[PDB]
Amino acid sequence: ARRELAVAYEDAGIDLMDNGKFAQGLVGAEAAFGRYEFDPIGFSKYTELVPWFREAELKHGRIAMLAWLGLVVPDFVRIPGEAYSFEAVPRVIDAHDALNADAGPNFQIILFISIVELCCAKKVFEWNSVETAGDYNLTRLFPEDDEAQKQMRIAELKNGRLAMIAFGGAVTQAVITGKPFPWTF
Amino acid sequence: FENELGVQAPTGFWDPLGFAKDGSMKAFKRRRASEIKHGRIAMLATMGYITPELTGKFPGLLSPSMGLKYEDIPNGLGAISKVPAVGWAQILAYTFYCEQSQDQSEGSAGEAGDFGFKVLTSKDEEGLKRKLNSELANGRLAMMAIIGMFFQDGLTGSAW
Amino acid sequence: RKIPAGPYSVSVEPLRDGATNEVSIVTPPISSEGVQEYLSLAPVFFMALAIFTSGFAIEVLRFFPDTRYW
Amino acid sequence: GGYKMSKAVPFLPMSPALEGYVGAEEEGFDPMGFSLALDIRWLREAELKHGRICMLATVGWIATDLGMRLPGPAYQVSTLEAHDAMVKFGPMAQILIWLGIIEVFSFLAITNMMEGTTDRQPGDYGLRRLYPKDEEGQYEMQLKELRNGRLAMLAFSGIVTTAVLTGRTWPF
Amino acid sequence: ESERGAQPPFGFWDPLGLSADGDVATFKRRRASEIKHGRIAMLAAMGYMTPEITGKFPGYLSPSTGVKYADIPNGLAAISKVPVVGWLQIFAWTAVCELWEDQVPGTPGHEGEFCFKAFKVTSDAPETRETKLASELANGRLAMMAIIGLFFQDGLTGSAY
Ligand code: CLA
Ligand SMILES: CC(=O)O[C@H]1CC(C)(C)C(=C=C/C(C)=C/C=C/C(C)=C/C=C/C=C(C)/C=C/C=C(C)/C=C/[C@@]23O[C@]2(C)C[C@@H](O)CC3(C)C)[C@](C)(O)C1
Ligand code: KC1
Ligand code: KC1
Ligand SMILES: CC1=C(C#C/C(C)=C/C=C/C(C)=C/C=C/C=C(C)/C=C/C=C(C)/C=C/[C@@]23O[C@]2(C)C[C@@H](O)CC3(C)C)C(C)(C)C[C@H](O)C1
Repeated sequence: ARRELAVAYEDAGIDLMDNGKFAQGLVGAEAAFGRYEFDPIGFSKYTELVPWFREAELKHGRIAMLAWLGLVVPDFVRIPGEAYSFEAVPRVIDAHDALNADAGPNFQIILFISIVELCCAKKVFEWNSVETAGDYNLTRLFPEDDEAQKQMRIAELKNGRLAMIAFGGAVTQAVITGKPFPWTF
Repeated sequence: FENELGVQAPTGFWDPLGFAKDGSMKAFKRRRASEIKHGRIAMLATMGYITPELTGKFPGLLSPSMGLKYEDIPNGLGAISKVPAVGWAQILAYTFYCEQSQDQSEGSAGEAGDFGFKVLTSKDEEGLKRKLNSELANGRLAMMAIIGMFFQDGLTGSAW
Repeated sequence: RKIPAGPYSVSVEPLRDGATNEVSIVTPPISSEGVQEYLSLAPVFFMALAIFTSGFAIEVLRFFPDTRYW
Repeated sequence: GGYKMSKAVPFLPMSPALEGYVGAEEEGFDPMGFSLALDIRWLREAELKHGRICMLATVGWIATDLGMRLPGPAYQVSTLEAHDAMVKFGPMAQILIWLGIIEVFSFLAITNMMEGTTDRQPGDYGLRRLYPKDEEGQYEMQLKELRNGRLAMLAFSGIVTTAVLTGRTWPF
Repeated sequence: ESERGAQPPFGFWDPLGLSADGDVATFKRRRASEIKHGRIAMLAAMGYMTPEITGKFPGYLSPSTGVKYADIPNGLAAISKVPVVGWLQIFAWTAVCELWEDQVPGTPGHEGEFCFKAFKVTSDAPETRETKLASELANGRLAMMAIIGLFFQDGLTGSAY
């Protein structure tokens, strides 16, 4: 029951009531043994911004997944071009402070991210509910039924959280070590 | 879930995993569209890999300014970096048009390989069942072959 | 207008239901007749007259420096 | 069921200010919702003025960098320094004066369409000429104008940026 | 539509490639296109034969720049040497000829009916009208093939003839 976004937006806005569930019935607790309704601090008690929290978590997990993949892969293969060669930028963490500025690439990526995020800012502020959350209508290969949708949502959430933590210890493991994909000493 | 093409004498339903869970009408729609299009691309790429050797490579210029006589560039890896980027752009633009002239979303004729090309039809004698099973099986073989020659090229360094 | 908002407000009433796809143009609803009336004010009209006179004197002084033709 | 979505941005409902306009029934691309905060008539006027200006500017750059030059010794300057040599020469101020007259009358058009003194459509100035009589033909022609204008806006932006970066003619 | 047009050789309705399956709008569009093409071809072939038969290149095309009527080669070499705004003004006169009145479907311009009126077939005789327009169409087609062949001859040989 994905509730196609056109009819899903009918219940958008900042919901003022409380569903009585965990964080507004969001998929994601869904642990191995039972449900890990984590929320120790209590941000989910702030029920009206629970969809905001889900949107933030999904965006962070997606950016993470991409970033972990994008500091794992370049340590093996680089983009054709002298500025990206293994000799011009010896390490992947150097790639940030290697192009920047007037070299072009990183500034272009920042510019396009800014454009695509400004264009999708109307999705976060307004047109954001419990069900929509991170739904940017890129479903396509989103399986039908209902439990399959829950399984794919929890897969996305677990992979995103795992990638956030992994990227954290990865940029950390590379600054203190300066090594390829296995960032052990 | 068997009758809509893809079934032939060597094996009717070959899927240990992937579609293992069965059902999933939309999932099979997208998977069948992917299989058909992948088979078409693999057929074209295999033919473009055999033509430079079975047939004389194009004696023209490809890039008249840069003199790309079609023989200096190889067949396989490297030719991606050898064909000019301003020509790869037009190749990808033809791909872009052929994948955006008609729809390809769920419920559309696009997720069937139906893009209004026809030509190699039959007389509508329901032997188009045979022709479309040929589509699927021939594309499966062509894709096994296309990645096989991909590897062959990469591991041997050059075309073979 | 139960929510206290100032006079001449382009703000929609903040007491709305679930997110509304509505058009709320934030630009002043000015009027061409009103703008012409405002530019005809005694302060505006007479300051414009003073600016025109001063600039005319400036140009006369520039193209005819000093009183050479006295 | 409701909330007609943007065919361009499929996760944002189409702005109701876009209804009845040329580019809404097929694209409806207003993700930032400018039409929700700004008058859509003014936005369409700005878009069409920009598109026409850029469509003239693109071919002007093409001509100037292809050797198409007026018969004058002062006119033998490259496109990069064209809008310094012509500024000092005078014709830039002359074009400014005439375009200022045209834009004053465009201002009159805008400040008469908003008060209802005319049934003028945003981009309309009365030039029918190559204008279909059938309404569908009119809509398709307006869509062609808009798409060409947007394409030439982007094209001229790229042309000027690349020419300033790498001084070349146009194919680069 | 087999009874429309000219068909001077008679019994020569030629869809060949089955171009017109039957649609009045598309046929009228192509008829306007063909009549305009024929007029252009006849005018161009005249402006191509005239510089050779009667040379008659008196004076400078550009008194300021120095472009002389007698220095522009006849044929395709003309579009590098006819002055810049000279070509601009030729284009502008074509624009005047095509934009003075309406050529949109539903108007006389879509049928080729223009404001020239330099033959004035005298409506009391609406039979020489068909002859005049049929001759115009056939001559336009003949000069069409002629002018494209002349351009190809210019390209291949290196000069006009
Ligand atoms: C892009 C690849 C692709 C895709 C999407 C499909 C899709 C499909 N095939 Mg199929 N097939 C393919 C390639 C593919 N095929 C090839 C190459 C062969 C030749 C062996 C076959 C042979 C075949 C038979 C004999 C049958 C199907 C059937 C089906 C349908 C049901 C099974 C299913 O949903 O699987 C979903 C798709 C997949 C599980 C493929 C995903 C790829 C997996 C996950 C990894 C594969 C890795 C590969 C082996 C190694 C590549 C090298 C790598 C190491 C770099 C479905 C439409 C059945 C059918 O028609 O039903 C009526 C059927 O009976 N296929
Ligand atoms: C000198 C030297 O030797 O170096 C050589 C090395 C070598 C290897 C020989 C070379 C070669 C040959 C090549 C290029 C061989 C081809 C490699 C390919 C095609 C890689 C793409 C894989 C894409 C996949 C698996 C997509 C998979 C997508 C999947 C599985 C989708 C999976 C889904 O989960 C998703 C996403 C949603 C689910 O709901 C449904 C399912 C379908 C399960 C080189 C590169 O030339 C150079
Ligand atoms: C009728 C329209 C048309 C024209 C008129 C045209 C003309 C030129 N094409 Mg082109 N083309 C298509 C259409 C047209 N091409 C299509 C549908 C495809 C299939 C996708 C295609 C493929 C390629 C490729 C692969 C290359 C290519 C190029 C050139 C080139 C060289 C100029 C130069 O080198 O100076 C010129 C003049 C080569 C390149 O270098 O482009 C700069 C290059 O490699 N084209
Ligand atoms: C009554 C209005 C009128 C005037 C007053 C006028 C005047 C000049 N015309 Mg023009 N003209 C038309 C109208 C007028 N022309 C018309 C209806 C056409 C038919 C398309 C036409 C055609 C051409 C061509 C083909 C050329 C041309 C040019 C010049 C020129 C030289 C300037 C200079 O030498 O500085 C001057 C003074 C020649 C050129 O030299 O431009 C640099 C050039 O090649 N004209
Ligand atoms: C979709 C649509 C249309 C469309 C479209 C199209 C074609 C849209 C395309 C838009 C497009 C093409 C937008 C450009 C982006 C390029 C950017 C931002 C460049 C970045 C470049 C940057 C930031 C520069 C980087 C560097 O300079 C630095 C920083 C210093 C130098 O040392 C190094 C370099 C040079 C690298 C129609 C058909 C027109 C209308 C229709 O209705 C709707």
